[PDB]
Amino acid sequence: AQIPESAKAVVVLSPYSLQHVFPREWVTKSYRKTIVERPERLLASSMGISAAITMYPSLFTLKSSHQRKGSLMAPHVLKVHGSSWPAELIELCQMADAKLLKGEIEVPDTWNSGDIYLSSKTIKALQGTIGAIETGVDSIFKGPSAEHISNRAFVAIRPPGHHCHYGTPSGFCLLNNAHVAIEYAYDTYNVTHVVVLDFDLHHGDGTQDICWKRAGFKPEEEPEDSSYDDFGKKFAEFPKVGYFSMHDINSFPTESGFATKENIKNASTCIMNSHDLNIWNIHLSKWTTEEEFNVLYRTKYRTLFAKADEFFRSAKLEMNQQGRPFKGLVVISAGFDASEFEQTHSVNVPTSFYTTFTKDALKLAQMHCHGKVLSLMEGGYSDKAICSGVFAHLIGLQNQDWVKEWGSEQVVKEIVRGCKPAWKPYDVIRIWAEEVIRLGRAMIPEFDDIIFK
Amino acid sequence: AQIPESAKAVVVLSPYSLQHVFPREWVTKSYRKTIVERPERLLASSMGISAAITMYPSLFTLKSSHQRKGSLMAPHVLKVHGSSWPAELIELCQMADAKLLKGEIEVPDTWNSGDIYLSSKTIKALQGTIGAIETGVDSIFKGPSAEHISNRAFVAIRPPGHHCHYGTPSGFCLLNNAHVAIEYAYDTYNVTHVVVLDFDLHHGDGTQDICWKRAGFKPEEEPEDSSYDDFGKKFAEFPKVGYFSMHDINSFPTESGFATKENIKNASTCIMNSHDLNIWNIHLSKWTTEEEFNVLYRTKYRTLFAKADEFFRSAKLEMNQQGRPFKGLVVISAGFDASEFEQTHSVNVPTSFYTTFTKDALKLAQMHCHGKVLSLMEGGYSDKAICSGVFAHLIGLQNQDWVKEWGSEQVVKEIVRGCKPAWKPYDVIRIWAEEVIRLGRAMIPEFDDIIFK
Ligand SMILES: [Zn+2]
Ligand SMILES: [Zn+2]
Repeated sequence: AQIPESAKAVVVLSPYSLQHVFPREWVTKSYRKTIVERPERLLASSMGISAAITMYPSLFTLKSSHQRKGSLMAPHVLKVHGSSWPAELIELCQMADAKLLKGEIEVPDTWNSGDIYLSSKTIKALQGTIGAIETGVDSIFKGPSAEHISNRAFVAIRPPGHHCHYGTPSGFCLLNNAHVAIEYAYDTYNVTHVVVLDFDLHHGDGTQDICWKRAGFKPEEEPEDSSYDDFGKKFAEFPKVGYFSMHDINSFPTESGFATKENIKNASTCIMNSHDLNIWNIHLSKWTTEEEFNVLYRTKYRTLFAKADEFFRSAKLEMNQQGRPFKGLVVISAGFDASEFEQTHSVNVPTSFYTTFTKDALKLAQMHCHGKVLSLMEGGYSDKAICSGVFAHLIGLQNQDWVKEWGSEQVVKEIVRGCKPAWKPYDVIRIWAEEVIRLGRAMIPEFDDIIFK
Repeated sequence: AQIPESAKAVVVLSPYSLQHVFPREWVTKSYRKTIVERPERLLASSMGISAAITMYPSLFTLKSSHQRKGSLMAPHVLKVHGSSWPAELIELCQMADAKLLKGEIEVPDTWNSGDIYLSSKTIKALQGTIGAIETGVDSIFKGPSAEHISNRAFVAIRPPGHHCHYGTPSGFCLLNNAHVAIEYAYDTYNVTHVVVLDFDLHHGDGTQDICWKRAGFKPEEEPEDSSYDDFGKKFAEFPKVGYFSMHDINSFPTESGFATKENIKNASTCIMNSHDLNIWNIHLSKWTTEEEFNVLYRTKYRTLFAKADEFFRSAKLEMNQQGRPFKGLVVISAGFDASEFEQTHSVNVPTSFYTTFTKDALKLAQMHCHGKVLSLMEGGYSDKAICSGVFAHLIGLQNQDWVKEWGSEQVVKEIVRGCKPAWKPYDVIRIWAEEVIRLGRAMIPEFDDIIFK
């Protein structure tokens, strides 16, 4: 060829993730549309993937995890979540169907049944999602020949992870995908230091909660143990994780009017290199003009990369002063619900932001991680936000330039037509869009069983 | 004259604050020197005051609160602390002496007896401190003729306030001086919006805790009430307070190795204009050269003024959109324990920082508060740190330039000689220093009863 395979970014498809679906068949079909975390999100993410590959056919490699599974008992789950939550999750799923045919809510009465659901199919879905995560990590670390190994991967998985706490699910998240990826990468490839860059509209309170666990502080779920000193702390183990988020402080999990002291505090935490914590949270600002947003980016949002840069410089020093091998990774919590295209707080981001942000993540990974970048899909709910966001994210993951018209309402509207389950075709923008739609709808054959029929 | 009295900054002396003294007479005289919060701090603060007045005899006015008292039942205490803590404080003081002559600790067994003390004399001391605070506020707001009213005051009070929570004392603080000043200024002069700028080495966890109370969130001390919604929130009332701190995140109340999740979170909180909160916490950085510290100041510490500027601009908008009168105040929590001269974590500040910081506070108050600035003494414990810090702080409070040699080890060492209770005199620096010492030792006559004898 000309472009070598190692120079391409890997896109990991997760066919088992399609199986997790809202199950309560006795609700209004209008309430049913209120449920935004659904299998159709993967069809929209495939449209974004298709768009990137159509613009740049030589820059991406599609990889399906197919039937590869990870165990809910695997060490990269147990060491992230303990053994009590995984076993309770499996129990709930195994009793769900029986409850659900009696018109009963399938989750515990202490949970917000409106923001979390499960069924017996959820187990296979999560096992497959773990498989797809392992595939992503393997794609960028595995092999005898470092030169023949890709550096960047995007993993199109659901349900999302960043709201799942150490021992408690919430916000449609049953498992913290990012910390599972991190633990697998540490166990399998000796990755020692990871930064998580989270540009979802929502605070990743679950990802951050588990950062506190990794610092050695006792989780709220766990019964107090003599393992912890009088301050509820013990030794912080590898891998070391730094969490860097930009999000709307007036949205979930701290929606204006519906917010607790404790969640407001976590969503506002800024601390580096102290008490075994590395956590930085920044809040989205309103803007109107293109130049207003650029000022916000250059003066406010870009500082996430500065803090993450400090994290890696400090880590290299501690490792070399101690005679230990350093190995970094940049993880992106790629959520697209802050997009201008997300369904209707006026703090949004323009579609181009996803290209810009990802390009700056590339610079960070080149300087400290030998270019290793792992992006995992998080939130993002309308067809338009997911499709346009994945598209610009992938364009930036391969260090290409965004063209403003690529994210125009006209173009995104034509692509999204292909998400309707019974889409039939019908001028330049239409011809290109139907080329994108044909590939996107074919990309996972299971779309047909789960959606088109 | 030439310089009008209104152009001078007011220095408020608090003779009753001398009476609060560590009382447990059965300890080692070495342990006794471990107790840093002591009446002698006011003698050192008088040396700094004396130094500023000797350099600039026309720029300051000394004012003693003399025997003016505020009540521990006054509204500007009850509305800051509730009625339960004030009454419990008075009870403890009234039972202390009887306990103390039996060799008993006078505070409750659930408190850290090592970081908090009281005696029967503490009540009069606190009443007088409140009186001195009222004097400071009155000095810059009271009178028929706005043109004939000073804009700036420094209040030399102890014990400090910034560690006192809503309902719980700690860190040698029995009363939150800053929020008492704020409430008095709101009750008496209709001050609606206050920024607190805190450059003490330690996080002002008490001042910040009370900011949460003012936002309408339930304090941990208070029993849950139907006054609060399901999120523990109710309506936020005037005055609106914003808290802006730079401090060492590895020092008390979050000392490295001895720190709780909850205190680490509060000491790292950054949030503006949301959930009725305005809180910004920044962490001191190590430096070695003069130019290293200047970079830290210009790129990290100065942002406190930017955030406080945003606070006032937002406040003016909300008030004018609602037809309400805005009136601002800048309060400085002036603690000097971050000084290079404080007794031995290597994050320090050069003496000149206190001039620079205060000058930037002047600019903020000129733009938004008609120049109104109220500085209240907080921490700072060695004779050298308090004397040099107050000196440079006062030099900056009157917008003068610091001269590096003014804070040289030679000069500060000569002044501090005058703090020894039996000081006798003995060349240019010595002559100037003894002029400073004579005035400083005479400034409060009660020094003689409490210290010199
Ligand atoms: Zn989300
Ligand atoms: Zn202090």
